[PDB]
Amino acid sequence: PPPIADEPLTVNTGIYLIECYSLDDKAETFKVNAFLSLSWKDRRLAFDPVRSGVRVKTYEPEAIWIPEIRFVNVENARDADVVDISVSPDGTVQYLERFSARVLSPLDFRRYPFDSQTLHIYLIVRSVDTRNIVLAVDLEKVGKNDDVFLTGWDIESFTAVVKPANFALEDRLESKLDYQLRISRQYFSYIPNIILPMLFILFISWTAFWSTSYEANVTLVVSTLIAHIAFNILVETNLPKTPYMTYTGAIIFMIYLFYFVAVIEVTVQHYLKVESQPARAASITRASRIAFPVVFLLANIILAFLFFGF
Amino acid sequence: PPPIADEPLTVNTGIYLIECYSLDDKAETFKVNAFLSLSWKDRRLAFDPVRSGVRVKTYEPEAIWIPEIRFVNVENARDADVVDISVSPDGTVQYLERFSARVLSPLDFRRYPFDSQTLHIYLIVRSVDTRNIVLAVDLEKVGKNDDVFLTGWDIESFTAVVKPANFALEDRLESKLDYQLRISRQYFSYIPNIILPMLFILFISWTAFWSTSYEANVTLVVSTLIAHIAFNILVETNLPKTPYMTYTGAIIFMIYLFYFVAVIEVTVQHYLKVESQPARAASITRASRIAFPVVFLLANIILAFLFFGF
Amino acid sequence: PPPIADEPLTVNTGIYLIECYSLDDKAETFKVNAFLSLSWKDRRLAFDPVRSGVRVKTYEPEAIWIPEIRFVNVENARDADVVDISVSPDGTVQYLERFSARVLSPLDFRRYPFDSQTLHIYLIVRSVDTRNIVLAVDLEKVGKNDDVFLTGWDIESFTAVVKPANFALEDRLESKLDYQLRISRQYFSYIPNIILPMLFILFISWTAFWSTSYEANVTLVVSTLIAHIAFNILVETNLPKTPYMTYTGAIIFMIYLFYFVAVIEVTVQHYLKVESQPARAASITRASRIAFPVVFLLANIILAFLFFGF
Amino acid sequence: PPPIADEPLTVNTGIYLIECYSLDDKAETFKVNAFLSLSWKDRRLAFDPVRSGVRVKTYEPEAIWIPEIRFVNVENARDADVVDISVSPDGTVQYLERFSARVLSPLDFRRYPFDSQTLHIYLIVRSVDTRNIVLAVDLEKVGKNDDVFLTGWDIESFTAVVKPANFALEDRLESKLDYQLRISRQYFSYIPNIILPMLFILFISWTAFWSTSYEANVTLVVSTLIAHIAFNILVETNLPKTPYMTYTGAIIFMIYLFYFVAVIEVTVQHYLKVESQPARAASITRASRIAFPVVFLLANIILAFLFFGF
Amino acid sequence: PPPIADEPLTVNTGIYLIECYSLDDKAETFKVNAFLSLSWKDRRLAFDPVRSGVRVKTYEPEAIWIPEIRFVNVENARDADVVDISVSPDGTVQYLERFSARVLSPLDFRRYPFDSQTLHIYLIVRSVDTRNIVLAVDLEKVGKNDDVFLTGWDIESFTAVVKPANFALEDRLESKLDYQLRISRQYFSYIPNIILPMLFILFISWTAFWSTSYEANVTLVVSTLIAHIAFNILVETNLPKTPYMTYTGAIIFMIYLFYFVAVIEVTVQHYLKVESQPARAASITRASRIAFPVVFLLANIILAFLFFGF
Repeated sequence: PPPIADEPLTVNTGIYLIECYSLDDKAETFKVNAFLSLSWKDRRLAFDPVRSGVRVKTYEPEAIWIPEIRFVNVENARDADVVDISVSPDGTVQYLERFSARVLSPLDFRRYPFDSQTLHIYLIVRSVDTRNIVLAVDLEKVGKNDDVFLTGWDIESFTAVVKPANFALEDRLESKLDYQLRISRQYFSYIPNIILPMLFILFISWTAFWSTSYEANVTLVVSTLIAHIAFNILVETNLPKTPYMTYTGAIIFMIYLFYFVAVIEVTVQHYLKVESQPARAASITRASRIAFPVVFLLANIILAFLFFGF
Repeated sequence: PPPIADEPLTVNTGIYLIECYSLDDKAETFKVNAFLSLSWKDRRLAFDPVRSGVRVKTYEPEAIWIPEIRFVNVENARDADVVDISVSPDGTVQYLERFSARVLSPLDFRRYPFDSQTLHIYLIVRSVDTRNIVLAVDLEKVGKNDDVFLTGWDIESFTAVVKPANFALEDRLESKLDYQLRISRQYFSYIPNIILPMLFILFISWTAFWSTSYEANVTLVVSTLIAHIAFNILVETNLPKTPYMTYTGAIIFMIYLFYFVAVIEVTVQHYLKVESQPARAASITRASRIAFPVVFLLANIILAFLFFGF
Repeated sequence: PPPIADEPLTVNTGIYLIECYSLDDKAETFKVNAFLSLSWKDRRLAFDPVRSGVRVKTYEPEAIWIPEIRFVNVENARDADVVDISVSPDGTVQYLERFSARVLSPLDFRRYPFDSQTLHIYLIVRSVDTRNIVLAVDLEKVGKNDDVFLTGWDIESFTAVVKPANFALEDRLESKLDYQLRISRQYFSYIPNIILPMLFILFISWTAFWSTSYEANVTLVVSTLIAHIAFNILVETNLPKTPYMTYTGAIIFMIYLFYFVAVIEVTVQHYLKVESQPARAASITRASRIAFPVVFLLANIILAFLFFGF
Repeated sequence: PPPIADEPLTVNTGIYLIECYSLDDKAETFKVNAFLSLSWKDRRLAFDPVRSGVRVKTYEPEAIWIPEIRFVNVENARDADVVDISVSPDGTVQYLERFSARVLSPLDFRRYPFDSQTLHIYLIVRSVDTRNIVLAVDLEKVGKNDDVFLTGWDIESFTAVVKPANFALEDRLESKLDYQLRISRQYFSYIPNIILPMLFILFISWTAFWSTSYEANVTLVVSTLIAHIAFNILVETNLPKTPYMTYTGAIIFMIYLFYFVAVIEVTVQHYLKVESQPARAASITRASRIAFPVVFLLANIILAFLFFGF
Repeated sequence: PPPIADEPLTVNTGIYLIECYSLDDKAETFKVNAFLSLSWKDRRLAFDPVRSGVRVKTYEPEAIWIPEIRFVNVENARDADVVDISVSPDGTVQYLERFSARVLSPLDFRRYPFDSQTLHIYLIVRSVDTRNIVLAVDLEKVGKNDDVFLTGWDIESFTAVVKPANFALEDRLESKLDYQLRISRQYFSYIPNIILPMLFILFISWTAFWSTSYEANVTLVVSTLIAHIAFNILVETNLPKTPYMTYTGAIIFMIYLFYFVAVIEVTVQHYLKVESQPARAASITRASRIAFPVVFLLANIILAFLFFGF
């Protein structure tokens, strides 16, 4: 039984995150638990403050007409429990539920360990005989407890784009709002646990430039090549199959090359030292010790700049 | 209370994907969240436009007769929430729910990293005293937001096969529709992460054709053989037990052979160099360096052609 | 309100699988989604075909007495949605639900990669003042779509044991039916992915019978011993802790022995070649090259026969 | 509306396991699915056998007063479906539900691979104006189908401790019953898969007592030390963080010592053989070959006895 | 229908844990199952003890006004079942539910294997026309069975902060209570399983200070470096991505350095022993054997003190 009116019924929205959690990098989802604030005028139930009852009248949801606000990007329907409906004399309604959804918002892994993200909760509403348009009220959208968790991320700001998006979808017009949760990753645990060890074993790897024993040089270079696949797989595991190239994706693949030519060199510093001309072998081996740790530190700047600097 | 009529009641369908996600290669499933559009004529509730009310009349689902449309290939029942029922004067109904199912459609891993797929949502409807036949209406089936995700895949087109399939199943006739979602995989992340490294360690492996030390030649060939099991298992892990042979399945097994004979050669370039006739050893070792990287590049064409070229 | 009668009320059953899936080897379960067909005579609602209505009368489940059929081997209760109840004039009821359960049926991993299985869905019904006995009607039990999936298995035949099992259980008699789903595994992907590689690395392993360098002989035999634990664990992982011995369980343990004595030999072809009598060392080493690949191929027949041949 | 009476209302209980499953070692839980039998006298509904109806009268649960029996050790509430309520003339009620809970009972991993366990389902009932006391009736508690699964365990006996435990808890008295499920583990698959291989690689490890090449002696002893961490982690993984010491916990740590001194010896059988006095080196190396496999077999008895023998 | 009164309605709370379990370190959650005790005065239902009925009157929840107590830090809504409502003559209510939630409380991994924690359950209540304030009653909050499990932790004490926290949140005042569960970890299983083995392989690692063979010195130092990544990953796995530095996080990274310079030394005790001046090589090698095991034991004190001592 919708509210008879002369024009577009405006419904004022507002979210208040109470709990964030389980941001699943692989899945590209996260779980929220917040307040939802709705508010419209339905003069059909204005009420003679003096003639009866008191200041405001409480209603069971079954009694009044209430606008269906569905979330757009959600897995299964949202999971809500109604907190208070309060009707004011002029015919103004004050709705308040407490929901918990798992929301589906893409991420940009282009700077993976150093990335920043911007999550979206959507909210549309479908119209009938009267057009409905949503809109943000900011005192009910300061939504964010001073206790919002989200392990592994720093939460920067929850806000909404005031102007809504009004498609026509299936011979009826809908109205959509944008709620943005801005977060940056907490990279750090990434250093002592992935970054440094990935370098350490790369340095060791090419300690075999101050060595002459092919045996201890393949035992050296190959054993590290393995420990680095150990890392490649570890990282390529808590990460989805992007169709672009990650930052940690490149410097992990670049490092596959500094193993290939490393193994080239040690193999050539050999079919050149069995060939009776070590004049050259321990001439190449000498350059390696310099061209390697430079071309690395040099390409890492090229790569680093390519991603963040640009 | 079904709609008394002279013939087969036709119910016009239409899906509109709003959200795709969680295509589980192992499981052979995916999760959809879309609009469902139904529409039939039930003259039993034609309504005297002028004598009362307005243009259309809204009903609660409890009030009218509504056709049960069940999905065929789904795990547990579909998970729906009703959006609007609108009855037009002639006795025409306009149904619209918003469901979320996890659908079960097979995939063809024959070209695994370079495969294309075609997912199915099915929709049957069981008849009673009057036969029901379904059918697609295409303005309600343009179903696909310009935001449909599906990580790891490019979505090519959502459509339906207009003619339905009319079995008789259990002393009553049913009618089935085919909705097709065409996708191709985003192979790429497969290259820097699986393909190239699988080659790199294969090349290194047979660097021991320019080497004479059995010790550094088994330390060479065997350590790579291991790093390749590391890859075999990684890949054979995000993939179900097909009864056919994958593409990546072959070139991963072919590569097991280029390790076996590699280890054969180095073992024969030895019980032939301890046997006082290295005339032959460093005669075989010489061919290897050519027959190997050719027979590979050559069989890879044979294999590649066998799968895609045919 | 049960159906007053002179004798055992017979209820005719029939299952029709629509979807099979998620056979969990570890868990020993699988998920089905089928039709359930019930049918009994309840003369209490015979109906004067001519005096009113039509051929058959449809009822809401709340209206009639319906027999509770529970599944015996299920995790939580079954998950059903009712499709049509049709009462015929003589007082005959025609029930039809569509359920989805996850069923719990043991498997026999005695021939693991080459096993055949026989799954069970059970169905009992508890009696009250009148005894209930179930029984199979085969036109409603041809249950199996021509599209039944079950990744990794070939489905051989769905059927039911016509005679039911009538216990007395808790001062009331119950009646149980046996529905059998016969499947054999699709072994294959097991070959290029587990079987062959397990052999390959075993052959390589004992390439060190044509080698004299303890160092390259321990680097040889030990590195493969490792790659085989890689396989042992991979396999012992998608498999439950049977109290019997798997086929792949034996030939994976037998192969642990052909590594132990391999390492024995190479260690004895040494404290016998440092002991100034290689007359014997390269006398033992010679036999190895024959006794090994024979005792293997020979025990594999003994083992293979022991399991399948018997 | 409780049953007015002169004294403690006695409610006769009885469980009948129908399905056991998913005993989660890590979690310390298991999932049951059984019958629950309640039975009390509520004279308030004695009923004149002759004056009306028949032998017994069936009731919907809404109609009579029924005692709330809650399980004590359960995760979320139990999950029940009511099977039959039967009231006898004297005013005796016969309740029967079929529930499925996941129960939380500790285990004793002190003999891990050879342990025996004793699971508990608890059952309390809270009193009001009349005291309630529970108690076991054994014909309704022979609860255990001849088909109870529980993969990996042998089920020894389901029983109940007849005397209940009557606390006063929160200004009201409660009554608690003990149902005991006695199981012992099926150790076996533990042998071919963990125990033997853990020994095999330990023997190999100290094959380097009949060897002189430090290189092949560190390649020998260290490569096995690794394969044993492979096992340590595998086992320490399907097991919770006990604050006591497991059996398999000790003999897995003892074995870490027979690697440490192994590596000590081979390192001392070297800074004593480069030290121009091998008189001693191949004097120590000789003892090792005996003190090792004895001190092992000897401590294993000490340890084995310490755990089981005591 | 709230209780008309002159002032802030006080509602007396009290929790009684019955079951603790599934403290998920990674997730930062735990699962509780306890009693909830509420109690307020609602004179509106005072009752003439003598004129009718008895001492106290039992009510169904539908009948009286009951205050909604929601938990603040919970995933989805709490999961409750009502145990008894008892109204006393003065108009005093006695509520008692039994709930099960999974609670979300942060942890402090700063001393990881030796940490102590303090979990929180929160409880707010929203006011309407009359202000509500909560408060703890301690005879109903002795909440903790003498059987509370929580595998892996010692439970120290369950208590509540008597003074509540009274925000104004969304044009209405709320009142919040603090329930604290104090636990310390059971570190131990951490020693035989992680700590000791991490040291053992570190000692072995630098056994190559009494060795001269680069080959057996890289085979020595590198093979252990690997076994330590085995441990790094094992530990970094049952632990969330803290933005601070764990204790076990440091001494696991410090140990990465005692591998780096270890590998430095052995590589320099070589390009100094091939350069014809071993005067220095076996001069450095000599210091190593002392500076290493001292700088370790020394920094471990610095680190240990830094974390616990401060």
